[PDB]
Amino acid sequence: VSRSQRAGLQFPVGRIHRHLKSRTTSHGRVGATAAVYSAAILEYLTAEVLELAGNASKDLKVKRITPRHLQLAIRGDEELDSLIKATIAGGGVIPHIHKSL
Amino acid sequence: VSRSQRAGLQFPVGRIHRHLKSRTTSHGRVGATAAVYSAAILEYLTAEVLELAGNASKDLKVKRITPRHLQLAIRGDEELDSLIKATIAGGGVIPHIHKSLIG
Amino acid sequence: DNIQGITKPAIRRLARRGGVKRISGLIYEETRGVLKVFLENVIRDAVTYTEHAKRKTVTAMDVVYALKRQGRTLYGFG
Amino acid sequence: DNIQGITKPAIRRLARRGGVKRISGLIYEETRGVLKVFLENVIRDAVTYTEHAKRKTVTAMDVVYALKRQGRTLYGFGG
Amino acid sequence: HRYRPGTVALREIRRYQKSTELLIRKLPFQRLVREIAQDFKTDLRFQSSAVMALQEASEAYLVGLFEDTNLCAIHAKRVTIMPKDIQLARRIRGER
Amino acid sequence: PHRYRPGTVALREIRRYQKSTELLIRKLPFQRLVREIAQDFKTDLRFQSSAVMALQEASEAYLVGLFEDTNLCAIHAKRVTIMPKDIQLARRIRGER
Amino acid sequence: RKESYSIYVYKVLKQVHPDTGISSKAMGIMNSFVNDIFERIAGEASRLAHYNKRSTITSREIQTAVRLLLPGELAKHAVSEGTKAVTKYTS
Amino acid sequence: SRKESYSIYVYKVLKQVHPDTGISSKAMGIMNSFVNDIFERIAGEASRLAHYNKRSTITSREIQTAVRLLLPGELAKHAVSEGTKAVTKYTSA
DNA sequence: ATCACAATCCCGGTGCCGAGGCCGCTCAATTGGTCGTAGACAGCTCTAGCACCGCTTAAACGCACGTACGGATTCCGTACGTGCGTTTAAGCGGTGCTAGAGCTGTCTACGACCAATTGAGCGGCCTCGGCACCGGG
DNA sequence: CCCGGTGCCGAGGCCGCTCAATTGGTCGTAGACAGCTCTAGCACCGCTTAAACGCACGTACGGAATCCGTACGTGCGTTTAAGCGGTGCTAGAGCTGTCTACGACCAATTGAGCGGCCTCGGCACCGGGATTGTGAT
Repeated sequence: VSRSQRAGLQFPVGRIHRHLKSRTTSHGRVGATAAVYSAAILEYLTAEVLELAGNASKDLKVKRITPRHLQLAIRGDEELDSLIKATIAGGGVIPHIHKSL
Repeated sequence: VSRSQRAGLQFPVGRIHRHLKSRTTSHGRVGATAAVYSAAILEYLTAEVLELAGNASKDLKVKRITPRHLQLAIRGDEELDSLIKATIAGGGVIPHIHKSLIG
Repeated sequence: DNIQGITKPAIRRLARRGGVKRISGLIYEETRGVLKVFLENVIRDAVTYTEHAKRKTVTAMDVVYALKRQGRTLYGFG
Repeated sequence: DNIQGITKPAIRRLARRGGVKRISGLIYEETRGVLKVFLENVIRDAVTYTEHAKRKTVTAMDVVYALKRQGRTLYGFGG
Repeated sequence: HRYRPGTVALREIRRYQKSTELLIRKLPFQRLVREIAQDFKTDLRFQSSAVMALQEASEAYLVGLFEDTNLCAIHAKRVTIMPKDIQLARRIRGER
Repeated sequence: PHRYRPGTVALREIRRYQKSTELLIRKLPFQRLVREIAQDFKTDLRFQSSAVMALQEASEAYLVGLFEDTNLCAIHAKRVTIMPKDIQLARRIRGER
Repeated sequence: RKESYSIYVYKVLKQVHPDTGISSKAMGIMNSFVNDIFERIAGEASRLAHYNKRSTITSREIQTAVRLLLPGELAKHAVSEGTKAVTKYTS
Repeated sequence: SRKESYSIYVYKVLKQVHPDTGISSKAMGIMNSFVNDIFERIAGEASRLAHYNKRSTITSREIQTAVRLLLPGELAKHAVSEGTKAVTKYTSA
């Protein structure tokens, strides 16, 4: 059975292990549970972003998640806002008209 | 006969090479002419900051570079200020008072 | 000069997007200078990245690497 | 109390080093809040670095690494 | 029939804060990037995706800077932004 | 009673503290504050003295930079006295939450 | 051949939302997003290994890297999911 | 419990530029940390730059491009000049 | 303007820790020689970037007009600044004690590798269903 | 801004090929570990000057108010060049092959850089005239 299946994760445990070997150590070893933990973390973060974006898309009544929805969901949640400080192509801005105006 | 002497520097080519190989990725290789470049770069940067701090010290007529002189040399040049964005411990600040406060 | 290609309505449109109600007439030259400096930095970094790979075409990945170097990582273009 | 220990004259001296000539009466509590937030932010990483080494002593290097993580690299306590 | 200041400004603010389209004509910006890079290395080429990425980054940068400048100007009990506000935002951000 | 004019002694203090490089907080209260902060994260900790010394250096440099930004914000609004609102604007412009 | 995280995102999406698909541009956005998070975790784990002089990268390096990178409740819940995966995998 | 540091070479450079001006142990710690930080930055950039081009060897080209990527204008020009001089001297022997 | 007066700069002696020099020695830079593999040099093809033409037509542009808004002026009220008599909690200094960092000598569990299999993961393709611009109220 | 009409290109499922994920036997090796030593973190007292804290007090300062002059916003008519489309053409980004030229591994070895010990000289702490902005006249 696949290492992802044994770990109960949809992400590739073997490929993530290979990437960790080829990108993360000078000359040394990568533990087998290192790949499992990394894949679980990636799965969790992606699942959270996907759930928030899907909620936004459903609020906007559309069946496809688009960069506008991703931007809305990312800026909406405080933790995701602090974790992701990047620019999203075709994402727009969140409306905010100042009171003094 | 040492590698740094062959390159005509003061920083060690050998130790810098060994420290390079400890940072390259798996199956990584370090050319013997990468350590030469890195040693030359480090020597040049240290020489620049040292000249600046030495001049700042001779301004105050002392013989010992201290954290104060290093901060005064770092923040007194645009290049080093942009490159070095650290917190020199015990360096204080650069004395400057605005014109909207002076009577 | 092509820096004038950033027409007044373009700067006004960016300002409106940012939430600016009124705009002084001197704002436009300042914004043109700001944009020129930012472009110069990113383009220099991307050109160095391209020249490292012995190339004559500046792809999107070079731009993304240069943008990530400055702390302005951009998603969805490579 | 342990936060009033950063006294009003101490905040006044820190302000003076920054070039401040007049200080409002509410600056002190605001600066105390700022300092508490900053200290919590850096110590939350210093203690994590210490715990990862199965230690009980928070060596200077844990603090220096934690500071470098937040983009405020400090010179003079490591190297 | 006319309007007064603050009406069309807010209308445009709403109309442009909801869309995702680019706010610079593409050909003038492309000419600008080619002229700027005409000094680093002569006889240079580009890619469509490269220029599009540069435009997206520049637009995001300038919108953020205008948000900071608007905050700086509103601080001084004002509505009109001026070069002093931009300079304050860029000095506090460290961009100079 | 010489009774200096209000404002002419603050400039002398500004000069004195910008000329000096020592630390500007009593060591014992800052040590106690660091201990009280680090207590809740993990109990029964122990600190190398250089840990607290480096933490104090970092805190003082951070606060000095923040006050310079606040002074710029105050001078912007045609003022001389820094205020809480200027501290908040400084901490908002540079992104610090 | 160009490697991608296009699967394991369609699957996660079709599990969190059994009825919502995703476009092709958003797919690039999330490929870059997962790549960025992976890069950050890998770099922090390497730095921790260099700090504490352990040649190998274990699950503890990943745990501390997650604790340093992710903030607050995100860090707590991610750590919980990783520990659950490790405990299930070991058995 | 040996500990290695860049102190001897720092002192040699300082005596090269300022023969009759000394340095304090606090400044020696400062400059130890400065050399360590700059070397780490350059090495990390060189490693990533080798990785992007699908390489494994970290050659002087990678170090040159890393210096060009993390050093301001005139600093970059002078540093690259010094490094090139050193490399063409080394290859001679 | 001219000046008493608190405060600052400017030199001077002193003795006290710290910078800089000097040996001992252990660790690690360096010399030499396999072999092996990553990388430079030569070809090929076809992808995609540069260039020219013509329409058209949506955005920029220049002038006219008036009003809201930023800047100077005036007036007080009070909340920060100065100086002082007094107290409280930091700063050393010495003694006492020991938890926990730090090195070592074993060794025993995990991880890299190789031969072979095979099963998931990308490039094609073949469509139908979310969608974006209409056009109107 | 809020419901339809419509023709579409974009997303997704089916398909065959390929290349790397999964067993499985070595096997060298790194970190868990128990033990021991010894530094340095912590605690307790005692004096001793000094920074903090509270209070009296009068001046500069932030903030509201009034008032004109002007310079940004809004509208209109007329360019004007950006955006599409169509066709040509070729310059080099990307894949393949071949051959070699540097960088890794191993053994012996020798000098360079740490650790400790020691000494004088530079920095600090301060006393005494010199002079310098302040504030009331």
